[PDB]
Amino acid sequence: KALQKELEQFAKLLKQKRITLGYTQADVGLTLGVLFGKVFSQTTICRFEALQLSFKNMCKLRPLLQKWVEEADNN
Amino acid sequence: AKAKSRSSRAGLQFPVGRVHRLLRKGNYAERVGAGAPVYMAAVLEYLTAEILELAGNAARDNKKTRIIPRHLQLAIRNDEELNKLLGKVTIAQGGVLPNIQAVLLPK
Amino acid sequence: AKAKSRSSRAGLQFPVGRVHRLLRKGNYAERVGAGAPVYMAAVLEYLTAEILELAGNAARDNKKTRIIPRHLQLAIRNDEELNKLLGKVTIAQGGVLPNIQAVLLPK
Amino acid sequence: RDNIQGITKPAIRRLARRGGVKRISGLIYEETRGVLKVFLENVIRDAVTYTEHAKRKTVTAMDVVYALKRQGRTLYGFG
Amino acid sequence: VLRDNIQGITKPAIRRLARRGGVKRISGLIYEETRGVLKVFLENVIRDAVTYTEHAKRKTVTAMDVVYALKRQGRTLYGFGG
Amino acid sequence: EVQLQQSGPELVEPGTSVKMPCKASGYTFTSYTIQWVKQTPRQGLEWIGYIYPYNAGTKYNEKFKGKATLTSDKSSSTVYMELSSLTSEDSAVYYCARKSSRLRSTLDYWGQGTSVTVSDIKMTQSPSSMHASLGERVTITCKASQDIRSYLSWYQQKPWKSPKTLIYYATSLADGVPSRFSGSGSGQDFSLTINNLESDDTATYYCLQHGESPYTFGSGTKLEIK
Amino acid sequence: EVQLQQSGPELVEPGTSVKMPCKASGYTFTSYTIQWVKQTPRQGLEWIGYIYPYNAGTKYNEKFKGKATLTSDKSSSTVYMELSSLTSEDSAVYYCARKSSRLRSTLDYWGQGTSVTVSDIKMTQSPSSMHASLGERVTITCKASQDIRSYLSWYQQKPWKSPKTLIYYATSLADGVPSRFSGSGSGQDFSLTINNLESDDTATYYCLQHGESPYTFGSGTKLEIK
Amino acid sequence: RSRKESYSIYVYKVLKQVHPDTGISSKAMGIMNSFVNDIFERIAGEASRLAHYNKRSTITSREIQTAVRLLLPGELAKHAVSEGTKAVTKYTSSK
Amino acid sequence: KRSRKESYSIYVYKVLKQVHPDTGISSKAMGIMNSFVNDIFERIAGEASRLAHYNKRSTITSREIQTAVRLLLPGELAKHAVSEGTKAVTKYTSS
Amino acid sequence: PHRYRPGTVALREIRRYQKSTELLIRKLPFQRLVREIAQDFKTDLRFQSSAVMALQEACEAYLVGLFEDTNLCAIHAKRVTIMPKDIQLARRIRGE
Amino acid sequence: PHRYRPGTVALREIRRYQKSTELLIRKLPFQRLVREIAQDFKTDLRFQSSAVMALQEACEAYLVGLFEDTNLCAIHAKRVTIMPKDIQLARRIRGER
DNA sequence: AGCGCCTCCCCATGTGGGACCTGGAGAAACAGAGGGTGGAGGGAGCATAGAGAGTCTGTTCTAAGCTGCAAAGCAAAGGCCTGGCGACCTAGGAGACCATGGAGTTCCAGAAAGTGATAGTTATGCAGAGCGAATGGAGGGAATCAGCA
DNA sequence: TGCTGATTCCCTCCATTCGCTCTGCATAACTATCACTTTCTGGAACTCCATGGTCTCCTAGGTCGCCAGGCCTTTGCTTTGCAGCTTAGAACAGACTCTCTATGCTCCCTCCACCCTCTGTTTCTCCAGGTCCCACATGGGGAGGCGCT
Repeated sequence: KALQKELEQFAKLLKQKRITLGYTQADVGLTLGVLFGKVFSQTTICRFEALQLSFKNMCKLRPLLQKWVEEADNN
Repeated sequence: AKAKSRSSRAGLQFPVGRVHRLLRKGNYAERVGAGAPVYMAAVLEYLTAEILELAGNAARDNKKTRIIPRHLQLAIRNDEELNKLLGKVTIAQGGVLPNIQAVLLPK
Repeated sequence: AKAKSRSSRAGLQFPVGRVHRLLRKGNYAERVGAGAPVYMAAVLEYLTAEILELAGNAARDNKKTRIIPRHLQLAIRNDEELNKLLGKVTIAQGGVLPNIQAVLLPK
Repeated sequence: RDNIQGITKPAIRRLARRGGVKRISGLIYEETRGVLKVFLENVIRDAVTYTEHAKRKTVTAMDVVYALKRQGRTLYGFG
Repeated sequence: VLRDNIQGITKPAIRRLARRGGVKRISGLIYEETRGVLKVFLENVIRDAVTYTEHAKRKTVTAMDVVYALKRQGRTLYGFGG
Repeated sequence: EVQLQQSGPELVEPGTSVKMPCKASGYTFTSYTIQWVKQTPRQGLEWIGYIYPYNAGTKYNEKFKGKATLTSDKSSSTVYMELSSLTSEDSAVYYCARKSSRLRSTLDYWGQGTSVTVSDIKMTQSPSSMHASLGERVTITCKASQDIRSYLSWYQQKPWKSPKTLIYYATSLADGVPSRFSGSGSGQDFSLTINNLESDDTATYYCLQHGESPYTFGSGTKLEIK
Repeated sequence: EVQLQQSGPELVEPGTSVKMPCKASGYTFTSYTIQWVKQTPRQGLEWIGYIYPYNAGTKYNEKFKGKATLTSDKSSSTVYMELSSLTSEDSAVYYCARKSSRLRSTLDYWGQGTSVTVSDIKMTQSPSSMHASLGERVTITCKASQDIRSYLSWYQQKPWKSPKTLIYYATSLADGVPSRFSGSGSGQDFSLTINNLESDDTATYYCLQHGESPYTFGSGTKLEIK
Repeated sequence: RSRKESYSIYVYKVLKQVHPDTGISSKAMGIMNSFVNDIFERIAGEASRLAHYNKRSTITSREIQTAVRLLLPGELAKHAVSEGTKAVTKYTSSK
Repeated sequence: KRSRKESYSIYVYKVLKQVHPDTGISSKAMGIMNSFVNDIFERIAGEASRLAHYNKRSTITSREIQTAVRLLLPGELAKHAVSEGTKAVTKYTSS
Repeated sequence: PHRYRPGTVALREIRRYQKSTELLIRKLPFQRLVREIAQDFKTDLRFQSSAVMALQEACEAYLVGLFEDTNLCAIHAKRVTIMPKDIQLARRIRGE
Repeated sequence: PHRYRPGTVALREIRRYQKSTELLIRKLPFQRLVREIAQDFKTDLRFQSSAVMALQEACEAYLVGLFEDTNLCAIHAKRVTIMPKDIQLARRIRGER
């Protein structure tokens, strides 16, 4: 259950950083393809940011945005 | 032995023999069980007597001696069971019931 | 002595002999001529072919390859004639035609 | 041959007064003429079919009674 | 001995039957009226089916008796025999 | 199944009006007329009138015309009875009874009756009161002043109870009535026969004609056993 | 009895839209589909689409989707066609044709044809044109690409006139057509046979399939007498 | 000519039995004949279907009683069943 | 040792494989088809029986079935059904 | 002069034509209509007088019943005037 | 949070239940209602499963068709809410009353 | 602005005058009744198994209850437009009458066509096996609604 | 006018079960064949009745004009039904038992069809009055514009 709270807090600060940076969720989905060759849609980013997808799907989509946060921090 | 009829045996006015002949030749079954025309004739006589009694009562309230099809229509439509039996039935020269909806009246 | 059943002699698939037997045992008439089951089997086969082909087309525009009663209801209710023939008929597991009145749509 | 105008305006007015109608719009009469034409065609087609089956050239009251009946509109008083 | 089973035809079931009928808005007094109408229809069809069953000297109501009852009341049903 | 619910007793001041409910259940309400019968210990039972809920058709007795008003409400399946200008001779028990529109049918099921207290053709019943043993035969005559086409019914009433329909159409047995009771006769002469007696049969027996427009009850026989 | 009234010739500048009516009389309007075809000198007859007034159900050709829209007015018994963005290759004769909802039935009755002037199963007909005397026998072949289960029709068209239905269901005669014309064949091979000719047989003959969803007409055979 | 039968004398006997002062017209007699023929056809067709359903080749008074219970409404059916049972009992008890 | 039931499920499948070679059918749809064929059979046969009874005839011929199809079925449906019946009777009385 | 307000003579006509039983369409235009309608099915056919009379009785009864349902539709739409939409609704619910 | 306007979910329910084919009433309450109604005609009766099933399809089809007629009566009165007067008018015109 | 006494038109009742329709009597004739035969259809017992109650259980999906609110329903005013009412002049319907010729019907022959009985062979129903079409699950994307700008 | 965010519904994939389709066996019913009967074409006269045309007289309809009242639109209030959420309860699916009743088999036996005579019931035809509709007079009642209050 602690992993769910950690995912919720992490999604919270990626939403805060994305609002701070001005990038849209579709911008994140488009830049995922640039970062990994894995382009995701608006709906996938919305589902992840709302924290109601599957746990396996959550863990699968997690490391891509872990790298995306570091990419958007400076690059 | 004087050849008394089946309607007088059953105490009816409607013909048992003619109803038996119409049931036999009317292509309803292979056999007719010979108590079936008695039952049929009794049911037809009862329905005729009920309709004719209500129509004669309507003619008497209409101060008429003779029954016209208006009296038959007034007898049939004023009874719930008779109107249910003859819902899809048009009576010629019978007219309709006097019925004006309550909104259409003045004041 | 041989072959050649009455359906194959008339170029049909519906049984002329079974339809003749059902006409004889159905208590419709005293006699049955031997052109009436042929005509009757042809009419039944045409109606079955029309309904089955329309239902197969309805199944084909459903990325399906098996006719369910929904496809039969879609075939029957989309036709003026067919609906008229089977207008007082309930089809089990057929549903209704998808339609919404135009005043219910938002604008 | 026209003859649908022979079902005049006061005839439809009388048929509506028997039905209990107090006020009648002006477009009722043409709709009623079309409705009566459709009903008459549906009854008369079956009556003519019953006549042609009997090898007759005359439409009798029996054919009209059978035609009416087949539509669930049984009429009493004509045999 | 069953009693008060017309209430088992719930309000969401009547709402679903209205949605299949194309109804957008439903008043609150619709449900009791629908229960009464469904009850009256059920006693008519069941009475004819029980008459057809008792003529056959059976204690079991079959689907064929229901089909004859529906055919008798002008509501012919396909797919259950006959 | 079939029941006719009626209200409690009324203590009414004279000159006012009183409403009477006849809430009905167990049957199709519109297909049966509701009749109203008044019962006093001095005139016996008197038929007042009837309402037909199918067309709201009224018919009243001539002596109750204007004094009584019948109404129907099909939504709550209720029949209302209005009495206006209450004369001191209105302290009576009022029953509402079901009766089909068929001429053969009679007042089969009755209500309990409301006791209101203010603060043609004549049936002749030959025995006013008779005594019978536990196994005797009882014969009651209902000689009619005019001719009726076998449209006569026989009713049994216990003390402080609603009347129970025994015989309809002068020979046919009612629903649930045992075959000990037997009606006979036609035209102007009628008879009711009790075959073997029980302790239940201590009651008052009436005969009602409904062959003509004013319905008339009989005088009634009091039958008590041991 | 059955008439399909239409409008006159419409001269139209490119870019705008054009409306064509098919006012129908003599039959129950809702029970028959109205189908629209177009005719050009370049490619002959081709089926555009249809509209069923019973449920207002449309079906268009794949090459005419967006180019042509179909609407119906049940009160005036009319069917309207909209063509939008008329390009240079749109000057054509546009026909509306009654056709029953039955699969066996065909375009039995046709409209007069509106001339619009702008400022898949392949049908193979072996004879493009032929000459005949006043009494010999003519045979026209309509070998098709795919399999159609006898859903072929034969039409005769006079110059500057609407096509006339001759054969439906690949063998049956149309209404009023004499027994000189005879259809034959099934599956993929079909043929039309004229027994003895007249002076009125100088016309263009077409074969149309309606077994598949896009209906395709024939290439057309010209028959000239003497 | 050709001797066409009707129910006019039978309906007139019933009318003079239930109303021995009241006459009837020709049109009302035609209505009554149509009524008797229509109800005969309905009851006989329902009894024919009842015999066909139960694999029976005869129509007895049980089929007619069940048909009368089917077509006729409640008290109408009850009194018609009573009349038919009384008539069949009287016919059996008296040859 | 129980007796066998009979239906049209074999012929309806043959007609289906004529009109649609690569298309199956469910058992419920076959029940709908059997009920449809039975209903249309009873309608046409009863109509033709009434036609023979109205004309004082004792036999049902193909003329009675043709007139019953004309009365029962609507326009183009009745036209094509008359076409099919006429073609089948012509084909049957030639061998 | 004297003049009745609208709706008074209409209610009088309703009472008068509901009290009587005679046919409301003249016989000759209905006979001509019946003959022309039957011309499309038969080219030269005769008609019994009873046949036309039965047709007239059935058509007038059908029109009176449809006008009853039309009046019910008009009252349900909070009106006292019947419109063609009321006829169309009544024939739609009846299944015609 | 997020909420849908009234009539939006009610239109998607129309689009959902008109394309589906199965029964809309629960099976066991309808079976209990059928047995309760039939016990007033003959005691100790025993229906088959297909008899109750046929009764359910018949009743649901009748109720759905009456709801279309009720909706037409409601739209004729310039409304979108069906009312008991619409049911009464539809049953009156249909001949059920 | 509010009822009410005159005016007026319409309906309901009474009293003859006949004209039409119903009621009642006589003669064919045909169909219902009587009686004797013979073959069933349909009753009574008797048994077995399919089947329909009846109960337990675990679940999870659906119903029930509450809340905020928005939009649909209802009432009131106002206007205009469209039916109702009355007058009048005329065309068409209603009723009666005659001619007629084309149609519906009864009469008799007989010839094609339907029925009835038998054998048996073929078509069809019932039971069993095996793939395929069709559900469910899981994502994934396109479409659409709703609130902020 | 967006548009960005959030739900929701349609597209694919992949095992996974359930059911449809094919095959084999028995048995019942369909057909070929012959003898018999009997229904109905097919002329044919023969009456009859529906059409067509004439004629006259009313009277119902078509047209027009005037007005009121009813229907439609707008605006405002309110109220109630909807969308959504939380909790629990009962429907459902499976898994048994347990009787019970529906169905088939056999015996036989009562009764219904069939046929031949016969007579008496019913239907067709024709008189005779009684029921009733029309014409006219009288009176009550309901509707509706004007006076005094």
